[PDB]
Amino acid sequence: PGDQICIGYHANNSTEQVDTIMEKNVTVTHAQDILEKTHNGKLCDLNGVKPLILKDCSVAGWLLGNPMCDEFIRVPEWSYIVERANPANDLCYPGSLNDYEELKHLLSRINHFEKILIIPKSSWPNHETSLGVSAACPYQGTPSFFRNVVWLIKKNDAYPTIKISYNNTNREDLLILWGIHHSNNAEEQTNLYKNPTTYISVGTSTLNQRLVPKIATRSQVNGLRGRMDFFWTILKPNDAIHFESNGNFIAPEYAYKIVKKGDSTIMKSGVEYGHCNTKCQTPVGAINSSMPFHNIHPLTIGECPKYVKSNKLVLATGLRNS
Amino acid sequence: DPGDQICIGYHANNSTEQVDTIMEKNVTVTHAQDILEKTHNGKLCDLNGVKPLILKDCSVAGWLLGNPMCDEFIRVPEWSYIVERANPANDLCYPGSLNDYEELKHLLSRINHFEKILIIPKSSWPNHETSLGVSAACPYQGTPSFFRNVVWLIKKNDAYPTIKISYNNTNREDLLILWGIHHSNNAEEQTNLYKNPTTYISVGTSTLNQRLVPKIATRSQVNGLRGRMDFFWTILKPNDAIHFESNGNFIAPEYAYKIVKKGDSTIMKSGVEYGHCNTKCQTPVGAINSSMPFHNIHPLTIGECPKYVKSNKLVLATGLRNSP
Amino acid sequence: DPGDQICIGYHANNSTEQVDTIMEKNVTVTHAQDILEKTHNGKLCDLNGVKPLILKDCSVAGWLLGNPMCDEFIRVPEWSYIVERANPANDLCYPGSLNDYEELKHLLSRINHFEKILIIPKSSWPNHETSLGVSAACPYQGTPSFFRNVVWLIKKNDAYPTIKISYNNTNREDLLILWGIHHSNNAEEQTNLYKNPTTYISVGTSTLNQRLVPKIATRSQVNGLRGRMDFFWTILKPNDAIHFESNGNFIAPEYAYKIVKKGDSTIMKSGVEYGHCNTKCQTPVGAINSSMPFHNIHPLTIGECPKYVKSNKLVLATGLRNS
Amino acid sequence: IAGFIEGGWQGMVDGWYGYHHSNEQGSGYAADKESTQKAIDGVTNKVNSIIDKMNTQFEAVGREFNNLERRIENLNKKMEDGFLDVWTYNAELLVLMENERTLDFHDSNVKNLYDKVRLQLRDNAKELGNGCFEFYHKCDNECMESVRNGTYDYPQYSEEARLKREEIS
Amino acid sequence: IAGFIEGGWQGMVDGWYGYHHSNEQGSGYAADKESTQKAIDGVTNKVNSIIDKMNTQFEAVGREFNNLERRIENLNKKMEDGFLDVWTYNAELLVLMENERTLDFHDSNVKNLYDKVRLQLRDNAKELGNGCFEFYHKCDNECMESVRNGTYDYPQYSEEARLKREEISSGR
Amino acid sequence: IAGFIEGGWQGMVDGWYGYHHSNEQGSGYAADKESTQKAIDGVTNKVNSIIDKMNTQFEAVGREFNNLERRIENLNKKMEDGFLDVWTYNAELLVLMENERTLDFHDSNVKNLYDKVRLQLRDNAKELGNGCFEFYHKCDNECMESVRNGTYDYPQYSEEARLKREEIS
Ligand SMILES: CC(=O)N[C@H]1[C@H](O[C@@H]2[C@@H](O)[C@H](O)O[C@H](CO)[C@@H]2O)O[C@H](CO)[C@@H](O)[C@@H]1O[C@@H]1O[C@H](CO)[C@H](O)[C@H](O[C@]2(C(=O)O)C[C@H](O)[C@@H](NC(C)=O)[C@H]([C@H](O)[C@H](O)CO)O2)[C@H]1O
Ligand SMILES: *[C@@H]1O[C@H](CO)[C@@H](O[C@@H]2O[C@H](CO)[C@@H](O[C@@H]3O[C@H](CO)[C@@H](O)[C@H](O)[C@@H]3O)[C@H](O)[C@H]2NC(C)=O)[C@H](O)[C@H]1NC(C)=O
Ligand SMILES: *[C@@H]1O[C@H](CO)[C@@H](O[C@@H]2O[C@H](CO)[C@@H](O[C@@H]3O[C@H](CO)[C@@H](O)[C@H](O)[C@@H]3O)[C@H](O)[C@H]2NC(C)=O)[C@H](O)[C@H]1NC(C)=O
Ligand SMILES: *[C@@H]1O[C@H](CO)[C@@H](O[C@@H]2O[C@H](CO)[C@@H](O[C@@H]3O[C@H](CO)[C@@H](O)[C@H](O)[C@@H]3O)[C@H](O)[C@H]2NC(C)=O)[C@H](O)[C@H]1NC(C)=O
Ligand SMILES: *[C@@H]1O[C@H](CO)[C@@H](O[C@@H]2O[C@H](CO)[C@@H](O)[C@H](O)[C@H]2NC(C)=O)[C@H](O)[C@H]1NC(C)=O
Ligand SMILES: *[C@@H]1O[C@H](CO)[C@@H](O)[C@H](O)[C@H]1NC(C)=O
Ligand SMILES: *[C@@H]1O[C@H](CO)[C@@H](O)[C@H](O)[C@H]1NC(C)=O
Ligand SMILES: *[C@@H]1O[C@H](CO)[C@@H](O)[C@H](O)[C@H]1NC(C)=O
Ligand SMILES: *[C@@H]1O[C@H](CO)[C@@H](O)[C@H](O)[C@H]1NC(C)=O
Ligand SMILES: *[C@@H]1O[C@H](CO)[C@@H](O)[C@H](O)[C@H]1NC(C)=O
Ligand SMILES: *[C@@H]1O[C@H](CO)[C@@H](O)[C@H](O)[C@H]1NC(C)=O
Repeated sequence: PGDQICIGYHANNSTEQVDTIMEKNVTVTHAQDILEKTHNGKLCDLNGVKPLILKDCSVAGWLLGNPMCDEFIRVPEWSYIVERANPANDLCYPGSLNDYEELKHLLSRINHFEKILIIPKSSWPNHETSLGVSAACPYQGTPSFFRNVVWLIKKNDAYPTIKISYNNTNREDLLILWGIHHSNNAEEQTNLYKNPTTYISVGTSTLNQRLVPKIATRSQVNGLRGRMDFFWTILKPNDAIHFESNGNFIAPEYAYKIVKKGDSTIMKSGVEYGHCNTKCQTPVGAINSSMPFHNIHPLTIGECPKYVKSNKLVLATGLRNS
Repeated sequence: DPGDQICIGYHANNSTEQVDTIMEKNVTVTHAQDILEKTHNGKLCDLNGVKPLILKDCSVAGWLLGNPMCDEFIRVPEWSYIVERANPANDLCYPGSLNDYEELKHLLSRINHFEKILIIPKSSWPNHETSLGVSAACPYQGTPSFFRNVVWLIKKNDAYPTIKISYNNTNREDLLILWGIHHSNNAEEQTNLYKNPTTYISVGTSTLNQRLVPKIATRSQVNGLRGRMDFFWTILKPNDAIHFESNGNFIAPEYAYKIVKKGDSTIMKSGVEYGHCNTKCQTPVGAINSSMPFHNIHPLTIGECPKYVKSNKLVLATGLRNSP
Repeated sequence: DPGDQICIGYHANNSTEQVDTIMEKNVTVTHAQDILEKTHNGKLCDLNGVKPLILKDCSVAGWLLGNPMCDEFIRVPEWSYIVERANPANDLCYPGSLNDYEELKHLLSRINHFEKILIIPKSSWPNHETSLGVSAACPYQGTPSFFRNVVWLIKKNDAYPTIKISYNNTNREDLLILWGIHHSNNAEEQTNLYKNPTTYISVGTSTLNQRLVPKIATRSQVNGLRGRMDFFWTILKPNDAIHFESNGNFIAPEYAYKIVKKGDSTIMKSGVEYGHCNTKCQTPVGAINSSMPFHNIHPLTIGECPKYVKSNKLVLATGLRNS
Repeated sequence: IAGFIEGGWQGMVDGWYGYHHSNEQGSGYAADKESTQKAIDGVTNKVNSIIDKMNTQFEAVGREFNNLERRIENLNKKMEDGFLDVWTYNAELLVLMENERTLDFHDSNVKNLYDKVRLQLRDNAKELGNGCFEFYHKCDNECMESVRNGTYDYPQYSEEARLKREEIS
Repeated sequence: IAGFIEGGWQGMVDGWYGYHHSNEQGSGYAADKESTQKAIDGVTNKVNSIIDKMNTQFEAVGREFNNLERRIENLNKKMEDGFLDVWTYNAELLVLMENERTLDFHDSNVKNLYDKVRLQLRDNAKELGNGCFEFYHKCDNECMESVRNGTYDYPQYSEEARLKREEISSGR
Repeated sequence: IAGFIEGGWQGMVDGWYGYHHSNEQGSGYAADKESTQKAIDGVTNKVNSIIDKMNTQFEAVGREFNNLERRIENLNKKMEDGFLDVWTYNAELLVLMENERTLDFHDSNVKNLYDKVRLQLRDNAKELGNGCFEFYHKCDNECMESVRNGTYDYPQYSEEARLKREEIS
């Protein structure tokens, strides 16, 4: 015989395998993975903005000014916040910070951040401004206190009633923090503030707060049975905050100019910063956003692929191979 | 003489309608059907036959407490959802707050029966002034006034005797009752209005045990007043009694609301006008049909609605491939 | 006419099973397989080998505080989920509340180890009356009684000396501790019980700073009593101490619960009987098998369950067309 | 006059699939009622199934959280955006995949109709390659209907075709 | 006995696809083992994939929100109903699509068996249009087996087939 | 492919589908550029569509609930796990389904290519049963192109092919 013509198709040396609905491990000439499976192992900028990385400080210890915290604010803007596992510098004096979780959520992404002085220590001429010191807040083994806030004490066995106001003339929102000290017993209350029964009144256009100390026996924390409960408010421009107290007042000294344009979350990770940029950040490292799926980590920040519980998503694009 | 022939062919017409496939984009077909809802009538309609409650210039808190600057009708005994504006003009003429406001707004979003009734008439206070509880921050027709559903009790003959009153919900339905406390500015204003320097309000039901004390302090001026009035509410179940006790700063209830609730809804922020229509799916920009399984109009829907998608077109090819 | 023939054909049988396709409805096939779970055993079973805690007609609050209408010999040291009933008949017998109730119920939904222990015996109050705190609101055998796990202290010899007591958690596990405050009706009742017109309760641990004051006001009768009792709780971590100070209206702790938690669960509201069975997915109407990927039984499941769908049948054609 | 190999017939407007006879008595079009109606009932089920299987219930979507409830508001955002991504992705791919099936479903029907006629005629006609058969014998309008309605009698013309098959050079 | 175009065979009780022959030694059925077993493997894998690829974890579903947490309860309601609609729609459509795929899968296998036979026989046999071939020659049981496997010898029977093909077409 | 071609041409490297010929002038491979380009364009669209149609927006996922918000945290956990299961199940099954269709798509193209050649040649060539045709006449390289181009001139060789048929059987 002779003069034949035949119909055939392409084959190559490819060993790539894909899975189908009816058959398993079908070798094909070409394939394509649609699953992101790798991370670079560093924290990067998120859409061109560096994160705020508190090395050994919590948000509360950083905001209130723990004397051990190195509160570098060289970054006036951040896209998210990185906290480590066990921040040594937390609220050194035992107590709490009201609405802490909502406060951390608010500070997660901040467009503009500047610490300013709103009430200097000169504003308290009839109270002691330098004895507000405790061993639970050491500086160099020496008793100290939070730097952004002032613990006022009686002078000349007297604590005259405080009535001060501050008006926001800064054209930006102001984050103001203050606190109340809960003393341990009656004698300690008079040894510090000379007034057995005391109060704190805080008033803004939206805030009407009254605080009274709770004298009670408590367990020692950081060597002290006393407690300090801290509070915060966002002072809008042209609005004023009014303070009135006759004891147990942890008066503000520094505040923070705040401009917030968007929301983020706090990321807990021990990885290092790496001077990179990404659209999707994970606690173990940044990932690319091109693929539609990934399996790296569920705690992502950014525009990310859908997280799936899969180790392989390979699309067959070539012919069957044998 | 020519050979006879029989042929096999298919339909073609002059249709330009196009669909997409997984492997071919921009394919012309003879007929196709859309499954995406993309239109809205641009009106506010009834939802399942029930007209919404539309607050024009008043917020829910002002509407409930009876803000004198809120032009009221109280014609609606039932509604399916509440339409508010983003920034209601009249909310609280005297500055203050309504406790658990968001939960209360959720409670009132859909009401089966609503009727204002008088539970404590002003005759019930023979030893307290009932006509002086009036403010310039709540004007009515150029005259100072106050919230119309509560009474601001004032001392009489330089005396404010202790109030010990009780009301039993002898109606067949739940009762929404509101009351408040007035926060003074200084000691002088405290004794001018009430003559009692240290005051309290005790409120008690079978489920509620509340004690309020005024916070007399210096505050910023809001609506021309440095004082505040914080309001509270409770739902008095039938045959239960609410107990009030106060020696000053008491904003007593006068009118309560007979309320029956079956379903639940939410509050819609929209400025679009009512259109005397009916629908099963309402959006802040207008009502949409629910025939198709998908829509792209708005995410803030109320009713039985298609699934919201971020797509501009979902056409199913029903006819054959065409070459016009 | 017909010669030698060879034919091509396929299997048919007597099956009447029907499946549906995207283009045809009610297609008869030779074999089919349903992937929808539709059957339950109508019993409350163990969840992954752990018995549930079934409170017969009591609630978590009444069970914890020791309502005398609740079995106090309930000895389930470990459970995977708690079964309350729709409306338990034995809540707090004396009217009042339990603070942070819902979070407490979630915390106790699954417990690895649970043991009641005596921390403050009734002999720890030599200058107060410990056996006079009974009420008709909390009857037992018809006559007045009180919550078994807490003590209602009363004045002794027309005197209520100030209480200053602390308990240090010397155990190796967390302690669930409950206490309460009594809101009296009027000044005369306040003096009859506690002799002190102005009273307070202060509770202090490493993380707890509480000060409670009675709200003396007129209230309507609930369970025949116009007073109220508000109960609070804390988790006392090991080697931490709790400090109490009060001069009246104090419902003191007597028994606490050693507690070990290693996972979360939920409270199921059901009246179905226990069945001495086991399952990986429990529903309020019964246990279901978790092999199939879908089920249509009940949405309030606990465990590893198939996805809940609103469907009657999901049957796959695994054979050929029948005719 | 073309067949399926070339393309569609604008002339045939009474069905999806059909014939076009051309004998000495004239020309015309015919439509296969059975395969058109069977295919019509098919895509109609597919359209209805895509639409009717959707389950809808009453829902109220609003923003009901205050300024100190941003974490809970963020949970609502993630939930709503998550269902937006699921529905958008599935709806578009479902349309793409089912449109491909619907068009392929039409190609199979056309080929099956051609193969049905091919089996009926056998060697009594000639395959022209454009989707048409040219008869080796005289096929009148009644002869055309026998092809269309499945009652073509091959032995009636078997000898007439074989003489024309053999003598054609 | 007709073939696949008409319907299935109740006599085929040993496989999914197969053959039916009829010669002077009698009739009988014979199933194609290879295409039946491979089809069974494919359907088995498809059913197992639909079931095994579902991921399930421990979930405790309850109602732990009081009368002043109705907004959060509504959020839980919206989530649960949303997941219900997603699974219900996907499960119904997936079954409908895969059922159509399975039935079309059976049709292709039958046609492939038919086309393998038609290639071997060429003009030695005539297609009846019902799924059967009538031999233009005598095909005994050994000849029938040669068609069932791929060893049919066309030139052996061509002379006999040609003689009988012309008689039928001439009308004899 | 369809029980027809053993398949696999390592020699063919310039296309997915095409031909191999052998005559007096020699032998060689030739890819069918038309079918290959349509398949390549079609498959490329499928991969892009599976990727492009996914909508992704900015989200921040963290653990922002304290020890007395466990009911809220469990609500978030149920939401995350629900979306994890929806995407994992849908992605796994979509890949399995589309991989099946893509491989069936390749088989459909080769079968149609074989049918187009068979439709042209008819009785001028003999089907060998393995995807090859054996010509009954002399087909030079110009003739081979016409088959590949789909424009084979059947009347040109019909008379010569018929003579060669009867000179065999
Ligand atoms: C002043 C002092 O250190 N007292 C010390 C006491 O010391 C006596 C000593 O005076 C006497 O002469 O001889 C005794 C021989 O045993 C004995 O050494 O010993 C007791 C017993 O342990 C100590 O508790 C006590 O130490 C002070 O105790 C305070 C409570 O009673 C409190 O804990 C003090 O710590 C500080 C702190 O560092 O935080 C001290 C700070 O100056 C003070 N700051 C201010 C602004 O007042 C601070 C404050 O009191 C509390 O934080 C309020 O809650 O407490 C601790 O030194
Ligand atoms: C808190 O500080 C802010 C920031 O300065 C104050 O807002 C400003 O207040 C002044 C008067 O206190 C307003 O006066 C304006 O002055 C000019 C010059 O005469 C005139 O053109 C205007 O008509 C006006 O009177 C000024 O508008 C205002 N600025 C803004 C942006 O509101 C605020 O008053 C301070 N609060 C208190 C209680 O003092
Ligand atoms: C608010 O008012 C209602 C209605 O007046 C009060 O409920 C009523 O209470 C009385 C006395 O407790 C009940 O009378 C009793 O009824 C039964 C028959 O059911 C009978 O066995 C007794 O001898 C006795 O007469 C009356 O039925 C009951 N009515 C209703 C409708 O409940 C209620 O107590 C008041 N609330 C408060 C807090 O005071
Ligand atoms: C593929 O089909 C062919 C065609 O039937 C099979 O070959 C044939 O098998 C039969 C049955 O065994 C053989 O007939 C027997 O031969 C012996 C030897 O004379 C005799 O003892 C028996 O009475 C009977 O006639 C037949 O010769 C044989 N033909 C051949 C080999 O050309 C073949 O076995 C089938 N292959 C498979 C793998 O099933
Ligand atoms: C509760 O009691 C334990 C055990 O007695 C106390 O822990 C001991 O504390 C002392 C100092 O007071 C240390 O020297 C011991 O090493 C500790 N022992 C153990 C086993 O931890 C604990 O401080 C007490 N808690 C209080 C007083 O709040
Ligand atoms: C597919 O191949 C991989 C390794 O190449 C192997 O682990 C897996 O078991 C294979 N699948 C099957 C179904 O045999
Ligand atoms: C992301 O993409 C880059 C290039 O765009 C590549 O080098 C890297 O391996 C990818 N994966 C990561 C960073 O996990
Ligand atoms: C065809 O697809 C292209 C892709 O670029 C698009 O621009 C165009 O609008 C589509 N055709 C029509 C008629 O819209
Ligand atoms: C709903 O359907 C009506 C009646 O067919 C139509 O007029 C209207 O445009 C559709 N769309 C709406 C109301 O969005
Ligand atoms: C669960 O499956 C077992 C077999 O594994 C069966 O015996 C039992 O009846 C099933 N129970 C239910 C409730 O479906
Ligand atoms: C089928 O066509 C033939 C030939 O024209 C005709 O005799 C016969 O009546 C037709 N049958 C039907 C049912 O139309």
